[PDB]
Amino acid sequence: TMRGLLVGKMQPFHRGHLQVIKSILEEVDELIICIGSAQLSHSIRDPFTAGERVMMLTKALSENGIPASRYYIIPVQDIECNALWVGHIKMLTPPFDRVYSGNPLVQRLFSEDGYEVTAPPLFYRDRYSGTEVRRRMLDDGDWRSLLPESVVEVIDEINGVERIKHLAK
Amino acid sequence: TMRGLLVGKMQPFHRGHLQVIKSILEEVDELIICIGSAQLSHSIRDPFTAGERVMMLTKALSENGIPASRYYIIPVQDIECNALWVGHIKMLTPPFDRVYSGNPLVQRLFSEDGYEVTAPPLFYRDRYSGTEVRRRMLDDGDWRSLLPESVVEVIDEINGVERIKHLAK
Amino acid sequence: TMRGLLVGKMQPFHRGHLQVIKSILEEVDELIICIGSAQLSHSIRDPFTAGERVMMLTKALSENGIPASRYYIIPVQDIECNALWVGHIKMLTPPFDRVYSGNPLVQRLFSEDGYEVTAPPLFYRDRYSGTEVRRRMLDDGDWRSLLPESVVEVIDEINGVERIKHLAK
Amino acid sequence: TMRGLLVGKMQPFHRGHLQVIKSILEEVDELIICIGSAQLSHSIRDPFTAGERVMMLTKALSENGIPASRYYIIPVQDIECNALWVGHIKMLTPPFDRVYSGNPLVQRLFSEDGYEVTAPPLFYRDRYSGTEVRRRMLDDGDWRSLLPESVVEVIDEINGVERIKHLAK
Amino acid sequence: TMRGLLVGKMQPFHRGHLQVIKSILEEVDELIICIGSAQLSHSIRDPFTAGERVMMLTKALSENGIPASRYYIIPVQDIECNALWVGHIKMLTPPFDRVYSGNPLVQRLFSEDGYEVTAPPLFYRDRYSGTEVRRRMLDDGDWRSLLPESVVEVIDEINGVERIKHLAK
Amino acid sequence: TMRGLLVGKMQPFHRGHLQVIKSILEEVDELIICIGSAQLSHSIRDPFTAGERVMMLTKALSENGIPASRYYIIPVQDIECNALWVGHIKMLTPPFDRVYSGNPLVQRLFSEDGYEVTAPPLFYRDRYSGTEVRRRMLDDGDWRSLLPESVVEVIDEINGVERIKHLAK
Ligand SMILES: NC(=O)c1ccc[n+]([C@@H]2O[C@H](COP(=O)([O-])OP(=O)(O)OC[C@H]3O[C@@H](n4cnc5c(N)ncnc54)[C@H](OP(=O)(O)O)[C@@H]3O)[C@@H](O)[C@H]2O)c1
Ligand SMILES: NC(=O)c1ccc[n+]([C@@H]2O[C@H](COP(=O)([O-])OP(=O)(O)OC[C@H]3O[C@@H](n4cnc5c(N)ncnc54)[C@H](OP(=O)(O)O)[C@@H]3O)[C@@H](O)[C@H]2O)c1
Ligand SMILES: NC(=O)c1ccc[n+]([C@@H]2O[C@H](COP(=O)([O-])OP(=O)(O)OC[C@H]3O[C@@H](n4cnc5c(N)ncnc54)[C@H](OP(=O)(O)O)[C@@H]3O)[C@@H](O)[C@H]2O)c1
Ligand SMILES: NC(=O)c1ccc[n+]([C@@H]2O[C@H](COP(=O)([O-])OP(=O)(O)OC[C@H]3O[C@@H](n4cnc5c(N)ncnc54)[C@H](OP(=O)(O)O)[C@@H]3O)[C@@H](O)[C@H]2O)c1
Ligand SMILES: NC(=O)c1ccc[n+]([C@@H]2O[C@H](COP(=O)([O-])OP(=O)(O)OC[C@H]3O[C@@H](n4cnc5c(N)ncnc54)[C@H](OP(=O)(O)O)[C@@H]3O)[C@@H](O)[C@H]2O)c1
Ligand SMILES: NC(=O)c1ccc[n+]([C@@H]2O[C@H](COP(=O)([O-])OP(=O)(O)OC[C@H]3O[C@@H](n4cnc5c(N)ncnc54)[C@H](OP(=O)(O)O)[C@@H]3O)[C@@H](O)[C@H]2O)c1
Repeated sequence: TMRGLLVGKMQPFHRGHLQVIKSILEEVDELIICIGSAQLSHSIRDPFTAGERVMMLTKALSENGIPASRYYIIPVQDIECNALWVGHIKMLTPPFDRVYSGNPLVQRLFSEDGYEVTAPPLFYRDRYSGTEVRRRMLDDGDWRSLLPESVVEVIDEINGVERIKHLAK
Repeated sequence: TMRGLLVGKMQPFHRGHLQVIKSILEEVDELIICIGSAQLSHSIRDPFTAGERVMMLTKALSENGIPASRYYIIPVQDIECNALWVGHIKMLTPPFDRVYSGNPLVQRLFSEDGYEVTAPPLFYRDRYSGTEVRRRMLDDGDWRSLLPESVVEVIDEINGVERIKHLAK
Repeated sequence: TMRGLLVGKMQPFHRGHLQVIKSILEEVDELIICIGSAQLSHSIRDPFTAGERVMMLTKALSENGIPASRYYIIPVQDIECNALWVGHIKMLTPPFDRVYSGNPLVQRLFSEDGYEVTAPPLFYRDRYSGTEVRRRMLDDGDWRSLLPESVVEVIDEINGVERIKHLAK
Repeated sequence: TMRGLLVGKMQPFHRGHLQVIKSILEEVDELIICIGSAQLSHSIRDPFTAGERVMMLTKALSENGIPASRYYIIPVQDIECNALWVGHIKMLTPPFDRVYSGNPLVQRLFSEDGYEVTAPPLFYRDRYSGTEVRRRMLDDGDWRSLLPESVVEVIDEINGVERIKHLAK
Repeated sequence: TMRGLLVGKMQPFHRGHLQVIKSILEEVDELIICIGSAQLSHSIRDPFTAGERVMMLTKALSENGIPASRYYIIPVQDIECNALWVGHIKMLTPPFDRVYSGNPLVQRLFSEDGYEVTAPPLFYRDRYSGTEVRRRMLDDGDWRSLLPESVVEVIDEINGVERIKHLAK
Repeated sequence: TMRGLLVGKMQPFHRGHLQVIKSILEEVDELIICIGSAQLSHSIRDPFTAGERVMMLTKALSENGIPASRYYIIPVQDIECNALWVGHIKMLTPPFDRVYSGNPLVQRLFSEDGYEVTAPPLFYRDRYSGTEVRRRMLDDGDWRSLLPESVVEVIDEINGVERIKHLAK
């Protein structure tokens, strides 16, 4: 069994993240999806809690027909020591074989620990990114179009737009 | 949507835990399953990591035909302040309505925070419990019979029996 | 018994803070006063320890004829998870009914937890603020005029001016 | 100004603690009263939160004719390093001169740091201990007689008896 | 360059520890010596601080003619997650090849991370151990005979005997 | 015995640091050398782990004819409370008499705790700084000339240049 790993803040989970996930699932048996910076919530850049993001991913991956047997969703708090972060991930996850990341630090930390590291198979443009999603939430743009409908439903239930607007005042 | 919550160490996940989960799913729409004491591993009482237990639950719940849309699996480290533990759970989980626990502390902490609390719908006997599973792993008893086959496969992959035997020497 | 809560760094406690406190005491029976960022000391923005600020508040509130039965003074360290901060405050304080804050994050965190939140009854201008107090301490301005005399006496005893001047070299 | 320091769990604050405090106030100008093991709540031995104990002390000291100018009340969480605990206390408190404790560890830690240390001036009777108070709360004995009435009122408001009884099931 | 690693509380450093270290230096180029449980001090089982033990080791290894080029002395605080402890050690130490330990948990943690692990080359009897050293310090036995003289000198300077006797009252 | 203390990030240890250390050793019997910000690694400003820097210092001091009896090397992680940092250092170090630092915060923290504080006896040339060393590692300049050869050997073994280059992409 070949297991990949992906790590991102996913503030919130959007269609781009999902496109990337589906591409990775073409080349691994199972994908471990880590929600990074799980300690951060209630800011403009990081509005949603770990739990809210777990909810987003769980609903979206189940809405899009990906069998439950092919993924794991794990929240991962940041830690002060970069030299321990890979060990931290490892403790919180199933065993894995390959890490997907475009980030130089994430790449180098995993490489130094002996893991195979590769760039994600797809890169999405800025206008589909979290920055754009959050800006549209703030400015009454079309944020819903950038998310799976299951994520929209989460954001509606948790009053996510109201939160981010209040925090920006 | 009515969401229940359950919390246990699940060292390891066994058939009893699963029986209880299925009973709860008769009376809630979705169940949030928290893996408690997620910081504890590599002892006789707590042999498996957070990640290994996430793997166990993920594989078992998917093996037994429970749709992914009906549950969430979340590791929860213990914390030094009992008065903060419910807040800690809340941050790490989707919103929920009702807590299932037989434990007086867990009950009282959740009750004081305004949640509905009830006992689990089923109680399994000691001979099906984690204590018995771990004893059988140590003593070459029939531990496999007490677990879903998907969990057995996890324990085989992570060399769980070898670990617990070494730790007991 | 109707209890309010206020939270601020109070670096140091000045006449503006006191004016606000007295206005709040017109509309609550008791006021819980939390010294925020209690972990921060010995910087230009945050010169004084938690203990020094406890001393400042204790002396000032006693000097100004407010009965001891009407307030509580509690140091509160910041924490990494915004989603837990209200729980953290709750553990450290008596039960309370209403929060007074002008800060959007503090407001939203408390409102999400179900508390009534309102702006402070008074807003003081910048020239009476901590920034101005600290600048005057550094530049040999009239910092004493901005503080209750009881706070001046604390600052003299702990060599606060000497400290901030050394730190700014 | 001569300042004493006292530290205790005060689970809960009882008439004994108050007798000792009054006795110390005959020998010092001001007393810093620290609530130790502030992180512990919701157990049989340590039922009450830091905030609940702050409330108990604040009410009791104000309702017994001790002027506010003569004391400070500070919650102090335990920490893993004994060699840092005096530094921890110091950060959280006004400057002080003398420590009152009968505990050999507390005495030695403070003595090593250069503080004068002395035993409490009074040893209260066996009836006034926290063990007895908590037993009576559990067994429907006369716990109220062992406490200042202001502390009784706190225990009523926070449902302290109901908590301890539930926890003991 | 072949580097070994050893880890122990060394409360205090005694002749037995030194005998073992010298035996290990027969089979490695350099030895990384970690002072475990570096957070623990001022108890009967763990009387000495991390710094005091660093001093003990530094002086003893220098007194006994072992060249400085052949060892490293590193204090290592315990951590709550066993699954991260090897990563923690790795961050704090030079790169190493082999671990020497008789402890089943230490062995298994390092073996799971891919290190070669072996028992120490020598086992000393109980009458030469830390337990015996500390008992003799308490009971006015011949503790000095169990230590290198350089360690005795550290213990005299830090008033170690006085400390342990006070703590035992 | 007169013991000095020095603290620095030493990212990496260079000929300047060694010049200063030798200069201090003219004025004290023994020098405690603390590696500050020990938690920081794998960034452009702080590339090396605590362990890698311990290795650098251990090798450099042993390869320059300083007797082992004259120094101690101790990693010190930063902590959130400035008011505890001196206590933190003290716990981790042998007893000391005098602190050498040009940093206003370090000076004031130690001075407040009653230590003698003095500036380092030498200020090394601009060429020997860590900023320059790291720039040269990145830009294929002559970084080796700025370091003791023993430190070069450490940087080669740990692939320090490859790390810093990858991190800068
Ligand atoms: N010491 C530690 O604790 C430590 C060390 C290393 C990393 N980490 C954590 O690891 C997590 C991941 O690190 P990261 O640097 O990747 O952070 P990140 O914030 O999750 O991602 C960085 C940026 O890349 C974007 N992105 C990701 N995949 C993309 C793709 N396939 N195509 C286009 N854009 C893409 C993200 O876009 P969106 O805005 O659309 O999401 C984001 O803007 C973080 O939570 C970080 O804190 C922690
Ligand atoms: N401050 C804090 O951090 C804090 C506060 C409260 C609770 N917690 C955590 O919350 C988690 C859960 O607490 P817990 O007391 O329930 O611990 P637990 O160790 O998960 O469960 C206690 C015992 O009950 C058994 N059990 C559970 N459900 C049962 C059922 N339906 N029928 C029969 N036996 C059953 C378990 O059996 P098995 O051996 O078969 O699993 C175990 O022996 C723990 O990880 C605990 O540490 C943390
Ligand atoms: N995750 C967490 O730990 C967390 C989350 C939320 C908040 N907090 C903490 O909560 C504390 C309070 O938050 P805060 O944002 O209010 O910080 P703050 O540092 O206390 O100050 C807010 C700003 O508003 C000013 N101010 C306050 N009341 C005023 C009034 N009535 N009129 C005019 N100006 C007024 C203060 O002035 P002065 O300079 O005169 O004081 C300061 O400049 C902080 O310590 C923060 O760190 C922590
Ligand atoms: N590293 C650390 O974090 C660290 C290090 C040292 C100490 N501490 C903390 O410091 C606190 C102080 O320790 P402690 O053991 O004294 O706390 P404690 O829980 O108050 O224990 C003292 C015991 O003696 C009793 N007592 C105290 N003063 C008395 C008097 N004058 N007459 C008669 N009986 C008296 C108390 O009775 P009652 O039951 O009636 O109260 C209690 O049973 C603890 O919270 C401890 O954890 C922490
Ligand atoms: N999660 C974590 O933080 C974690 C995980 C694993 C281990 N650790 C730490 O790692 C450290 C070392 O673990 P440990 O179990 O070896 O603890 P330890 O306290 O150093 O002692 C192990 C026992 O074996 C004895 N001993 C050691 N070497 C011996 C020899 N060659 N012959 C005879 N007796 C010998 C020691 O005797 P003496 O009394 O003479 O010293 C002690 O009684 C501890 O500080 C532990 O806390 C931490
Ligand atoms: N609360 C806390 O945790 C706390 C509080 C206070 C301090 N600290 C820690 O203490 C450490 C010490 O602070 P620091 O700013 O001095 O560290 P630092 O990173 O070594 O900064 C000193 C700067 O001055 C240079 N320098 C030092 N001594 C010199 C000399 N004799 N001649 C010429 N240049 C010299 C260094 O050069 P190079 O680049 O060549 O090294 C560096 O650029 C830090 O790690 C800090 O975080 C922590």
